Amino acid sequence: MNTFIIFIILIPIVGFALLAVNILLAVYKPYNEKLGAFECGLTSFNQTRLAFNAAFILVAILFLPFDLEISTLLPYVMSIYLVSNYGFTIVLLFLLILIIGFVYEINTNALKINKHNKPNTDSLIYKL
Amino acid sequence: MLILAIISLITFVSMSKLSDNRAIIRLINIYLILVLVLDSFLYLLFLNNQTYTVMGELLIFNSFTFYIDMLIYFIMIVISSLYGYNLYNNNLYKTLFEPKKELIILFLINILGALLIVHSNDFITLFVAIELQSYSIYLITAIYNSSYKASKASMLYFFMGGILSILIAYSINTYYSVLNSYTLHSLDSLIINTLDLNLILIALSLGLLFKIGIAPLHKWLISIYENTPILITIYISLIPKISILSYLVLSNISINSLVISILAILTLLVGSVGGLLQIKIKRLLAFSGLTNAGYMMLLLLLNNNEFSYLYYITQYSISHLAIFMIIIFSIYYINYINNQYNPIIYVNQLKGLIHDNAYLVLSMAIVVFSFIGIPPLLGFFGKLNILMSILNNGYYFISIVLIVASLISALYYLYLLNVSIQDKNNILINSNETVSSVLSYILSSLIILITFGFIYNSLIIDIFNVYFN
Amino acid sequence: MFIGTIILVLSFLGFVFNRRNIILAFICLETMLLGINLILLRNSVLFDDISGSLFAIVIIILAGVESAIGLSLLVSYYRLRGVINSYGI
Amino acid sequence: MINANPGFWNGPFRYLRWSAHNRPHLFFAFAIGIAGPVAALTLTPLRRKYLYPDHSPLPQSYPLPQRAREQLTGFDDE
Amino acid sequence: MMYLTYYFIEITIFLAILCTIFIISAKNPMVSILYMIALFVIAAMYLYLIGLGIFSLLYIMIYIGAIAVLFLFIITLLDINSTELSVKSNIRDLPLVLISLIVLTISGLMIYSNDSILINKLLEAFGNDYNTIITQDWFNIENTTLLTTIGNVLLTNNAFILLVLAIVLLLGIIGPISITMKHKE
Amino acid sequence: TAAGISLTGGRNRCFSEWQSFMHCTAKTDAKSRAQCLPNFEDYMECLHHTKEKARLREIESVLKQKKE
Amino acid sequence: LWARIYLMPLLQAEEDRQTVRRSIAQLEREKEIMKGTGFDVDKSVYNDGKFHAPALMIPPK
Amino acid sequence: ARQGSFWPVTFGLACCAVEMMHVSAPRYDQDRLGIIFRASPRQSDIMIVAGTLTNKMAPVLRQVYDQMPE
Amino acid sequence: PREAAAHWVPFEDKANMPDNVPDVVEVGATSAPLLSASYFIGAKCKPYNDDFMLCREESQGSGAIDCLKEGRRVTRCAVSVIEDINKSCLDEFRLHWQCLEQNNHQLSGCRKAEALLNKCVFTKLNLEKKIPGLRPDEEPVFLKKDPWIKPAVDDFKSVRAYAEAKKNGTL
Amino acid sequence: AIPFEALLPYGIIFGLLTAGGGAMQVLHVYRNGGVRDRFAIDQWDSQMMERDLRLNGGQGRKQVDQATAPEAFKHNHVWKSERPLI
Amino acid sequence: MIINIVEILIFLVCVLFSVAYLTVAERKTLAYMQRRLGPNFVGYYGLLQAFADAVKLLLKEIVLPKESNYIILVISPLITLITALIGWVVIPLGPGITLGELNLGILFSLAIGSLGVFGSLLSGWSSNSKYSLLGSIRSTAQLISYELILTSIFIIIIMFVSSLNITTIIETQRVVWYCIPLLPLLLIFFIASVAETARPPFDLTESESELVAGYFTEYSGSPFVFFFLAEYSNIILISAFNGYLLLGGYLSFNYSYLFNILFNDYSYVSFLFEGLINSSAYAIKLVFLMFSFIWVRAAFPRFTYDNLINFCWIILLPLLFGIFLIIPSTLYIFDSFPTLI
Ligand SMILES: CCCCCCCCCCCCCCCCCC(=O)OC[C@H](COP(=O)(O)OCCN)OC(=O)CCCCCCCCCCCCCCCCC
Ligand SMILES: CCCCCCCCCCCC(=O)OC[C@H](COP(=O)(O)OCC[N+](C)(C)C)OC(=O)CCCCCCCCCCC
Ligand SMILES: CCCCCCCCCCCCO[C@H]1O[C@H](CO)[C@@H](O[C@H]2O[C@@H](CO)[C@H](O)[C@H](O)[C@@H]2O)[C@H](O)[C@H]1O
Repeated sequence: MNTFIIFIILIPIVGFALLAVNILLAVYKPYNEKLGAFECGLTSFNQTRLAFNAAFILVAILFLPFDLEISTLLPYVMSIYLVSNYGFTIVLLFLLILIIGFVYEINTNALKINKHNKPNTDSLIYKL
Repeated sequence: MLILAIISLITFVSMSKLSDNRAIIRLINIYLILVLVLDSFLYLLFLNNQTYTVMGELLIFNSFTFYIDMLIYFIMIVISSLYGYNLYNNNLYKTLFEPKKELIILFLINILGALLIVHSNDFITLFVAIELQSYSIYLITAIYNSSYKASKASMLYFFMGGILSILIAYSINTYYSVLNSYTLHSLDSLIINTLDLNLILIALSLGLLFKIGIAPLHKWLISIYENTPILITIYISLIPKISILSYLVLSNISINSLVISILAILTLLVGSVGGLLQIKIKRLLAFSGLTNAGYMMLLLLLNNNEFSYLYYITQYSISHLAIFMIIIFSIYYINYINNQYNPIIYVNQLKGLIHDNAYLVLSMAIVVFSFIGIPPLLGFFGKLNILMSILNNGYYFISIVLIVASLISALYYLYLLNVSIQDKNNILINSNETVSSVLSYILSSLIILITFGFIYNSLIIDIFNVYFN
Repeated sequence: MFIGTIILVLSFLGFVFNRRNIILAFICLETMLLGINLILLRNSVLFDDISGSLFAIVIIILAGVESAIGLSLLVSYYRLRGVINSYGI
Repeated sequence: MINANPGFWNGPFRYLRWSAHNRPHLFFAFAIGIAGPVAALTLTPLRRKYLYPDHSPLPQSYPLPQRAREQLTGFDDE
Repeated sequence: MMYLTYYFIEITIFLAILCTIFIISAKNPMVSILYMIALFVIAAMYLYLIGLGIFSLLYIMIYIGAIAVLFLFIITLLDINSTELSVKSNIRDLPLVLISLIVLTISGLMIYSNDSILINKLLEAFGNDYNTIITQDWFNIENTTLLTTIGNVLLTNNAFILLVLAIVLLLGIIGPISITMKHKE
Repeated sequence: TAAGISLTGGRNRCFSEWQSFMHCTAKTDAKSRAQCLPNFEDYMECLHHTKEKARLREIESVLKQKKE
Repeated sequence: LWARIYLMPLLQAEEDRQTVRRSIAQLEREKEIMKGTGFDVDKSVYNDGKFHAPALMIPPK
Repeated sequence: ARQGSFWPVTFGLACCAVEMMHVSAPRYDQDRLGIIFRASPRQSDIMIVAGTLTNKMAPVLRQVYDQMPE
Repeated sequence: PREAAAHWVPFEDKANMPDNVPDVVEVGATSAPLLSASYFIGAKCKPYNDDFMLCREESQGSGAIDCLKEGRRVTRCAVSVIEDINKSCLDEFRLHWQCLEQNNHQLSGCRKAEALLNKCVFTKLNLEKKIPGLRPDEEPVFLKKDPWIKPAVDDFKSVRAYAEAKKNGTL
Repeated sequence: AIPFEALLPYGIIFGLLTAGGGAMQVLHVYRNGGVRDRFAIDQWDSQMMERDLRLNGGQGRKQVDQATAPEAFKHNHVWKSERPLI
Repeated sequence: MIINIVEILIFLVCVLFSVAYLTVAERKTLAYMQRRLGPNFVGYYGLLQAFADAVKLLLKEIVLPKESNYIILVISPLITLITALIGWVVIPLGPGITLGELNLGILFSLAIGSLGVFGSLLSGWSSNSKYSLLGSIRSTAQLISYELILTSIFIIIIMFVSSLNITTIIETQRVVWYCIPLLPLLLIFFIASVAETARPPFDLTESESELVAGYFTEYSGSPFVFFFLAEYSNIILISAFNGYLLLGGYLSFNYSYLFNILFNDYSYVSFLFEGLINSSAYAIKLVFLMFSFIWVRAAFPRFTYDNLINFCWIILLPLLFGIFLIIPSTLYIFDSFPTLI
């Protein structure tokens, strides 16, 4: 029984203290419209999802590889002395190869949100 | 050169439009040609079968692997030519065959994984390379995302390849649990006959083999080859097979296995019988590839199999490319475009091709009779060398099965030729559009190789006897 | 050895006998990789060997990339279809 | 439009001026990332020659002598 | 007091079986993802138990922190219909499920031993009876831990696989953009 | 490549037996390779502890039934 | 590191003497557990003639 | 506690909301007495009806009121 | 070897050493005084230590049973060094290792006691501290006048003793 | 600084965390026996601390400067018998 | 284990009451910046405002709407609060004065911070509302996007000290605090801290959603108290990360001279004064960083989602992928790769 172990178990199996205090002390007599949700608002049986832009999911899909890159750099910073001037060059090559993909990401503009209703920029020409 | 190509093309494609991808493919095709021309003198390193261990002991370089790499470059050259050069300068052929922006990069990364599979000496390299192949080839199946069939195939292929990769990893980690090693060089006579080790090794072999359609796990890959675009099918039906079978031939893992014999017999029978009622072209060719994969499974039981495997894989690659190119050339004369992705599906759409293009049908006949194994063509010498090896090593029932499969497969190989040399009303009399010069030359060169390569067999054997013995 | 084989086998069965979801297929693949890594790391500890831990961290990286690619492919499938149903992959 | 790209190959120096003015977030990241490897290649030998050389290695294990055994005495029993 | 913490490996095995069953069984796939997270927690526990807390934390920050997050991210954004676990739909699987359970478990336990006779190959796998002696040496002078050694071998003895994982991560960036994004021209 | 390396960066638990076996393999040819059978048995014994487990089973059984 | 190097042999000599003591005591103990049988306890499970500590034991209780 | 944490719901409809805002301004600081105006009624204890109530707005007022916890 | 994992019960052994193995006294010093006497042990026990390690290496597996005479010599040489310290140089030694205890066994927090102890042992026992492997160009860190790294609180008794020794010319 | 009423809560935070750190320093020292804590301990220091526990009568971090050990140190040795990992 | 319980209870009490008074500090500092004063009426000088808020909330109904989920809505605050509080176990207030003196402390911090995203993820699932499920998505995107920058700064610091022991990372800064060589990284880490805490100017989805009927945290009662505690504890913990990475943690001027003047031998008064000085330094740094959070809330307007994602992924990460190359190069040029400990 170390203080670390005591704390990390005690926080979860005690965190419901004020939860129970609130459940026992506080009123609970619901209405229909107190179980409701808004000022106005409704939706028929149309669908279960909304159409979303690609960047919304691409940021999450690209979080995985860049996070794995930055987490794969942890062995290097914990081995930096032992891999002296060899692993340094190796991790630099690693970072350059992974910067090429970041360059691709920037040049494609993959996290940009595009706008449909463009403003009209075409001249007004009158057939005489 | 491949990594230089990848790191160059990523930048150059990011900083380029979609109007430039065809020219990019042309550029990298010429790059691969220059590499295969100028750097191919490295064969002299492998004189008297000198073998080298590189990157610690993570890679192995010998004549076998150098040859497979030259072959994969040749295949990539042809497949890139099909994307970089328009067959006809019409709106139709600018709607059917357009390269997508990232396709060339994914092709080169898949080629990298292929070569790091064949060059692998440690299982960590093998697994990293298997995954680099399979992820890239998922994305290649999926890049034509405006196709329902292709997306569906992408996802099926992801899941099945994932499961088989789980199997490969289980095999590898069990091998490590037993021997505390990831290297097959750790094995010798004593370790094989002292430890029972065949379950692990055949589990690895089957996890690798079911990834190329070995029965009873063939239907999924045949559906994937059917449902993908034609110019994607031509790649995804060939290069993984070369890579994995070359690894399994270089690694002597299944020298007298009963399970591999049984499953190879099953592959032969299925790949011969199931192709008889196929009405579609790509499924027929998929079952053809299945039975050829069976013929090449047979030489995983030999321990001296380099010549037979290299001859057969080279001739099968040439024949595969030639037949897919003939089906690609036949689209100008078919009377009904089926899809934007598979413009030709059914074999009866080739009816009457001899009256529109007769020499295309001559090419088809040459390739069909090489598949059947008719002399003096190249498939005959392939089958002959395989039979030589398997009868020298004592597989006498498998030989009769091989003959019977060679005979049953000829029916669905001849379906194509038969319908092609049939008569048709509404023939072609004139056309002002001409097919490409480069692709015509490539197809003609493949056909001439199939037809006249037997002249050099003596020379090839004399070179093999110096570089592989 | 036991926990990993158990997780692997149950994940494989929950992949094979899944008539419900595609998310369950993804989950079963990830849990299969987990089970392999746990057997691998137990052997790494018993032998006092680093190759197992190296292979394990490599599997972590590769499984992350696998998840990213798989959930991009699912998103393409959903681009075209709009609903990922009980069946049909 | 107002300050569009002039192209690197239609002039490097003008392009880099344009980048510093209109794309600093990329230009100065490029500079930071490029100045490390190049300095590592070019300045390190000057440092070894004129400032101080590289340090001598740390032991990393028991330095087992590369010799044959020698007969000793002292601190024997009794 | 001594043996109160003895069966903490067996408890993790039990909890893992439970969480896998709940993954297969949960009605909403969000709950299946949460039970997968709980299984990762159990695995991280077991890894601490056998002396690999570095891998426990790596798992917590990678699997739960990114992969499970992405799973939740996609099920929050995509319509993934589900058929509930039923007896009219899934009870047909019980014979093959049981046959495969027995066969696969027994083969997975037999595959690890080198003994020739087949029944003994399982009996050695269940031969976990005798304890390991942990003696102390004084030869390791440095403070090298598991992460330090992983870095050392990965950046010196195994630099090639790192510089190939770089291209794997490049795929992880370049594929999803090719598949999800539509390039204008 | 990473063979024979510990979790702490040094020699593993069963290095010496492996190194003896590999010395004997370097001495030998494929026809004289059967001389290296005891060395490989030692390496595998260090790995998996089968013979020691059987020995302790015998000891325990003598402590088990010959007393009760 | 050099302090720890100059202290290694002392501590390892201590550990080696205690290893010898316990490895021999365990054999003399198993001799008295295996009195009236032909079981050779000193027969090593390793074919080399090297000294091997037990590496496994019966649990205490 | 009910006094010193006095959280009304943001129901300003008309020109009395100007005076509410001035009660949040520096001269009269509502926050000195514990007052924080909360957007959603689920977090609120008070409803200050500051503005005319139109017949097109009364259902909304009653919905906001009924959404308030006791 | 690895550290224990997931459960482990200590167990002792009440058996005595065999009689063909002569008896040898143990060293009996704890962590800190031994860290303080490490360099003086290395100055005197170099041949015996390296002979112990060479006979271990030459044995190739049987070092525990083949190296007992050699390890006994190592133990006796270390005991002699620490007996000489206690007989002659105990106050400075105690300053040094108490200073080590209040720090984290960092020798950088103990230089003022280290100087007195090194002077004492070099004059009385003729053993000097030397960090090998260096060049003539490199400065040993225990002789630096103004280091970057200093203790949070320099030890009180050591400061008073250093001051008195500088006022009495012992340093 | 002018607004003391705004700095009073910061002063309470400061005082609480300061007093917490001080009391924790005192409790750590009481736990150790008049010696500051050890930190960043590796395998070597753990094994040396166990050895110290063998040379003192289980008295924690108490140090001994004598040149010969008691004769209990010869029979006080601990080997650890570990559960089988599964 | 008696004194272990005592130490834990002291630490818990001080941390939680610091949070409760950081709420008042926020309000009063923002006020005096805005030429007002408040809260000053609900205790003497406003020192019971947070406890009044808590006691009110703990007597309110725990209404859960019709088409919502009971369990998720109720435990998401609690999971968020647990993860916020167990990150304090590794925070040192002295040389080794910690609850958890883990040699993998940085990774514990960086891994327990990885779990704070699940609160915002699961909040959206506690209703049958399709737009809150998108607000969930936007918030989670922000959090996972700035996690990379925090982790990158962690690794850039660990390039200087090859250890994951927080006390060692602090004790290496007796020479120089790492805010001096890496002053821009201090700005970047503070910016990413404000963005991870979802605090203004990065309060998009809270601001977004109070407009709409949904997409924010419409909790009542005890969930609401737990969320406030989580927020105002994660603020102090991310400022703690700032502290022990860049601002030296508990370090100050060298007080050896002063202690040798005041004392003659180690006593418990000596140790208490050492601890008070060290934790005083740590606390004044935390106070400054919390004041900076409040200042930034007072000064600037708000971002949009596009501007924010663009900020992150196109301005900040390029600089850091460059710094990954420049720091090891600077260590190679001068032969200064750091040793373990
Ligand atoms: C990947 C998805 C994730 C799920 C993975 C599940 C766990 C993996 C299980 C193991 C790996 C799968 C292996 C695939 C099957 C093919 C294995 C194989 O072919 O190896 C067989 C091999 C012998 O074959 P071979 O070397 O070719 O011939 C020479 C013979 N001297 O080697 C052998 O001789 C095998 C040894 C024979 C013992 C087989 C054990 C079966 C025992 C089952 C008994 C069950 C009890 C009775 C029935 C219960 C039903 C109620
Ligand atoms: C190599 C590119 C392959 C691409 C496909 C084209 C086939 C080229 C065949 C040359 C092989 C060689 O000449 O080599 C013989 C090889 C081994 O020799 P090597 O180590 O590879 O040295 C070759 C050095 N080169 C690269 C400079 C040439 O033995 C074999 O088993 C080859 C079996 C293949 C049989 C197919 C014959 C096709 C007919 C050839 C009509 C000209
Ligand atoms: C954590 C301790 C446990 C008990 C929980 C305590 C809950 C109390 C939380 C209060 C924290 C401060 O949070 C609060 O700050 C100020 C208070 O003026 C509010 O701000 C409100 O007041 C005005 C000031 O006139 C602002 O301009 C702003 O437009 C808003 O109307 C914030 O909208 C709210 O976030």
